Amino acid sequence: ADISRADALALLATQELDSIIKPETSGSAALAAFRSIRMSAGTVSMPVLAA
Amino acid sequence: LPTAGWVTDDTSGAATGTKPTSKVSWTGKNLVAEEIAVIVPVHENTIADSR
Repeated sequence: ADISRADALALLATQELDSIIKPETSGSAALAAFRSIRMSAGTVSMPVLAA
Repeated sequence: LPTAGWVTDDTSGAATGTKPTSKVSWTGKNLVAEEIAVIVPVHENTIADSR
């Protein structure tokens, strides 16, 4: 007779990884590529040459 | 629980001189937390007026 690992299973320590496994993150390609303006009004009016 | 046996010290080769072997074992159970809750409504005036 001896203490098997099954007999001592309730005594065994646990460890948990300190950090989450996740993919890398990235921002919009649009805000990276294009010029942007601060809008103060909820609409900006833009004049375009037509003819 | 373990089990011990009496042992002699007279001469080797006697079976009574050999120390026995035994095991201890354990099991696991769980304490699981559960929630008791209650909400008590009252009028603001009620709190304000009560001494």
